[PDB]
Amino acid sequence: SDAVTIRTRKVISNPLLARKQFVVDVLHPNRANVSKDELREKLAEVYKAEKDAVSVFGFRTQFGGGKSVGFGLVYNSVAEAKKFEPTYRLVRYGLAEKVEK
Amino acid sequence: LKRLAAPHHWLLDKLSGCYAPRPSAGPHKLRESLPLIVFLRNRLKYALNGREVKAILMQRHVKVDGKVRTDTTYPAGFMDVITLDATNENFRLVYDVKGRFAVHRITDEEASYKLGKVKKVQLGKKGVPYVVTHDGRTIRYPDPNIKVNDTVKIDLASGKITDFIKFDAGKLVYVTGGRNLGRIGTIVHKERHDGGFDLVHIKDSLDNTFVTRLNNVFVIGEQGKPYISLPKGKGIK
Amino acid sequence: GRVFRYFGDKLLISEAKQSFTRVGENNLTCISCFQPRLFAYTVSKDLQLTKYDITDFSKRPKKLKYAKGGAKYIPNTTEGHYDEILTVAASPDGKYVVTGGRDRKLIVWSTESLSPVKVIPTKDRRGEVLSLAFRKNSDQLYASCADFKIRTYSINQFSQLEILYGHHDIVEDISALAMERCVTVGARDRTAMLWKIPDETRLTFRGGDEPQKLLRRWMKEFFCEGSIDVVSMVDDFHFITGSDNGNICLWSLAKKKPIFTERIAHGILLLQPFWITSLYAIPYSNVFISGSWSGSLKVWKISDNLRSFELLGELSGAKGVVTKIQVVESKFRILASIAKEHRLGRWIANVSGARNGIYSAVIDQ
RNA sequence: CUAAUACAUGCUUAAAAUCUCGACCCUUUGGAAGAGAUGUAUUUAUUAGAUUCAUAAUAACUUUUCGAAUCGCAUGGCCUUGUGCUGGCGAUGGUUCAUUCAAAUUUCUGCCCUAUCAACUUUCGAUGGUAGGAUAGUGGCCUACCAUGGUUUCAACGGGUAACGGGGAAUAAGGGUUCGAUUCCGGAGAGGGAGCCUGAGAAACGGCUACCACAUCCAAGGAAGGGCAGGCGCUUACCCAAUCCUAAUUCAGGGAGGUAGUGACAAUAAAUAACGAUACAGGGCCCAUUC
RNA sequence: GCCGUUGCAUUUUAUGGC
Repeated sequence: SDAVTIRTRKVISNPLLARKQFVVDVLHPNRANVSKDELREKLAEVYKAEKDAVSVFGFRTQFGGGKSVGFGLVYNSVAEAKKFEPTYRLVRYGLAEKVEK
Repeated sequence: LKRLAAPHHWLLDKLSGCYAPRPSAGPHKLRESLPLIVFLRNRLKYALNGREVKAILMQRHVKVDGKVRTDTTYPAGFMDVITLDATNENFRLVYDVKGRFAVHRITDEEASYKLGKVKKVQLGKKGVPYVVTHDGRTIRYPDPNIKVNDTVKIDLASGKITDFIKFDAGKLVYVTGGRNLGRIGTIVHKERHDGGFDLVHIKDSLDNTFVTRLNNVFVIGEQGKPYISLPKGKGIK
Repeated sequence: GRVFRYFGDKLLISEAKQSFTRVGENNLTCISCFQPRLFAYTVSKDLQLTKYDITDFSKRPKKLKYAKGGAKYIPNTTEGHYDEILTVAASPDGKYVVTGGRDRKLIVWSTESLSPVKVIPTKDRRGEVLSLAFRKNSDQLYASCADFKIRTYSINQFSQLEILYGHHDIVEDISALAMERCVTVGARDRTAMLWKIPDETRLTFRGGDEPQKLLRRWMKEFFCEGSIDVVSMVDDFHFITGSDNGNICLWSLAKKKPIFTERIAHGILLLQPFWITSLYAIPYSNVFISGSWSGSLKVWKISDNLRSFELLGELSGAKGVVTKIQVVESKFRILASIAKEHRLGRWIANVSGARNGIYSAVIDQ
């Protein structure tokens, strides 16, 4: 809640996986190690699809604090998140059941 | 295949794993071909994992020379047309000036043929002759002028011959192996060498000469005026 | 982008419309004019911002709205200036315009109702604002600061982006274009630096050419570089600086040395050369305007090969200390903020025609 | 008792069918008596090859082999409607070839020193040829005959290098150290023996039978494993998320692979306090142990 | 918007002092 200002670069159209890959930059002065949940919320409002059409991971922060860089994903539809994503990230995001064995 | 045992023309670095994708059995050799998994995520980079390859393979995006080949490690070799129907892309597999496979986005009807040097000519069953190209393809009923060391423009909608170019001095060559891989210059002259190892001398448009074996000399047209759109660098090196 | 607008020859200079407005303020420090109807914004050392409409080129700038603070706003979270305001800059959407000065704060203003919509503490006792510059068609504020810093903000969200360090004296001048880079000077270190914001790198160009070697030039056929007063960015590949001795230095991004330096421009009057107190270029063009307290704005035309520049002329309608130059177009309207003293509170000597106000000059074609 | 993914049986379709040619007729977008012919595996023989390979016929051969009674998306085409022809999309086997993956024989190049090593080999194959056996395969590889041969002084052979072998990896004189127990492979052995198998690829011991040393159980009939690792003497767990391999293969697996335990011979940074204020009080400190 | 001065006569236009 300090004007999060999520910046995106390296946007390449990838229609053969029906997606757009881009590096998420998280500036956070006076705020430390925000989330994985709020990030998927706040970058889906510049692409305007849905929260579960947004995958994100990575995020080793800057030393000292005030900057965080990860790796972000956006798809064209909800069913594409069920096909093109890894099986544990959907459990992590909440979109699936992890059949433990 | 293991790592540091993969060939140099795949451009894979020493880290990221222990094994390499071994090229499967197929129409091309293991040493001068590049597998499909190496093609899309390591050259075109549009996938990231090995699991992401098989998802693209089972969506029928891709086809090699008009045929899908949805194996992971299929050995796509030289003059092969990899076709991405989604996003409308066509590709031709050609070497660099350093020996490595290059990405050359080609047009819609240049992707409707290839060039095949015939390896051998024998008289088949029931009286019909046949040619055998370098890319594992056979063509029966040939034009009787066509013999060994001749390239063939191939129809690619059927298995029929559309054009043939005879191995002559002053016809646009391309090196397909050895230390001089990727050079042009149409012929200087020939050496006989009774006993094999036949040396064909080539001098480029930048007037310099080199020596290769008859194994490696692959003509693609007449002087100047190629029969395929060449990449930048122009094989002059 | 590169230089493509070639209209230095088309400028009818000798019959340019010259006019002057007297205003109710002492020592106006800056002027910033918006182009999407055209607006104007003036701040003075009398603690006042004043808004003008300049959409009518034949008229002098008429008064719309004005706001003056006071000694009420002594603490720093108060919504008002309580000291001299050194710079002002309008946002490219026409919605906000921000002021700041010796009160070491940054107050963002609304252009509509002229209200303090934001106050930002710089949080340093040496974080004095000196020059605010916006990226063209963006809202990323570049803030020159007296604690040798460059502070980058965003306007629409009112956050802080990052800070550049590195200089050795007070950063007076910074200029920018639509790409994400800016030119800065430190104004006594006698260098200038190019700043790539995402690369987080700098390229350091060095002045300080000794006049002693010029005395060698005096054997072949002056004055000291001591303070690089101003910097301006013509294109993304070249820029210019203005000094304390009449030399105006053209700089290339491929040249560590000055690719050109113009010798004494506004002249002298042992002897004292005038200071290059103002320098503003028309964007992506070959024309730029330099100003002094000598009384005539000297305008120059860059050559096509980016190797030298040549005199367009002089406009004598503005007597007094020129602090800041604005140029708008449709025709061209030139505005200049003439104060009685220098921007920095500095001392000025024996100025003929002590007056305060705005210079206007219309050039056709 | 009883099924098929078990055993033994038969058309290759409207009388077979399809191809060519034809005394003649007619000019054609054509039609005819009659005249020839057609799938295929194994062994031998003959001949054509003009311009013994392929290709073919020939004369015999073998337990005389095959010749679509198939599968799914759809419950498919067509008429006055016949035991009809089969099958719109593409799927498996079978005939045969090449290719790929390999595997096996083969050419050349390539390490120290040594004549205080000058001749080596033959003989029951060393050298050659004949013929035969053998193998996936030409071949003294093996066997009978005949001949007496083959290598070598800018050097055959004999012999030492305790380094099981090299390509390779670090310090970077390339001379050298380390590893060659090597990142890739090759030789040895799975208690010791002979015989035998599967697979395209094993000489499988991390396949089988039998022999020999050899010990465990016994209800006393008989049944069974191969003397092994590991540790001390100087406490070892989790997971296939990545790479690649396999899959009854978009599922999952991997004693492949990855992730925690262990610490003065060494060694690494720095904390244990910083800054102010006042009243009392001075015979305080250094040098010559000295005077 | 402090003062002076000029043309429109002051709104308008130009100039000098604090």
